[PDB]
Amino acid sequence: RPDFCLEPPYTGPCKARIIRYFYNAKAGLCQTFVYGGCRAKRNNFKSAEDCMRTCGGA
Amino acid sequence: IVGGYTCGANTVPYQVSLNSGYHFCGGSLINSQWVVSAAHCYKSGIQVRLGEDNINVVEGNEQFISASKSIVHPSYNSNTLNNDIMLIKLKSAASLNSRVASISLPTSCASAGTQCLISGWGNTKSSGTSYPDVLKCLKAPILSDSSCKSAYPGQITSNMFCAGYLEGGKDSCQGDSGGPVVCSGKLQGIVSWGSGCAQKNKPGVYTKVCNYVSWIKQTIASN
Ligand SMILES: [Ca+2]
Repeated sequence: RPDFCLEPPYTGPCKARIIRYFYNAKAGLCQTFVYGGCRAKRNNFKSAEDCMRTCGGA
Repeated sequence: IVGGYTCGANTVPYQVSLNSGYHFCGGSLINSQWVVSAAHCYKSGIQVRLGEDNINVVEGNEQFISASKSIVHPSYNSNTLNNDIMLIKLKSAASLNSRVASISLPTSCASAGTQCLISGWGNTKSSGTSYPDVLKCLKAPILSDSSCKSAYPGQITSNMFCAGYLEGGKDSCQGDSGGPVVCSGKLQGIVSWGSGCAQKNKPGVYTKVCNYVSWIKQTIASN
């Protein structure tokens, strides 16, 4: 339910290709995206379970 | 790598792929048991893949070796990105041949204008997504500190350098981090960060390896 759960995923300026999860409010579920490795925002989780626990229902 | 070309099988023998169930970063082999990469590529459970060309198909020259230790620079700053360098020790020594070889560390820093070779399995599109099967290469010049600082005001430290083209179209991108920037047969940089990829007036930023040579040598010897 937090506001950060509604923010779009942020890849950031670093150039890694790390697969992370973000809550997609439009679809009502946690989806994957590419994280660059630095300066993560809060809607960025290492697993679907962590993502659902923190943002589920937002 | 955006705007590059296909390197050719095993033509960059020091290039490695860091795998955590999939390719997430590159690295450079500096001796039979050590790899240098970016600090932001630190992850647990890293498997280092050497001798790769097509990263999605076993071709016969690969060596898959797990990391036994990952040492991030003690001064790495995850906010400013200063000191973005990491050393990875392989659990067992790799077998060095023509397809798997180490790259030498530099004895001096490279100057603006020097042409270097950047490689990796990162995204090949500046807008959109396209991850290649085979290793991509790019020749790009090192840029002056002045121009680098004008492109990224207040973000460039003495441990970074810019390389690329101001007109855009050619750059390193997501999936290339940790990979090499080799100039005149020496490892001068590590793919680090930038504002997007291949954008006009925003060249890629790389870790300046020449500033860490003594640290690298001593750390490898004491671990
Ligand atoms: Ca392969």
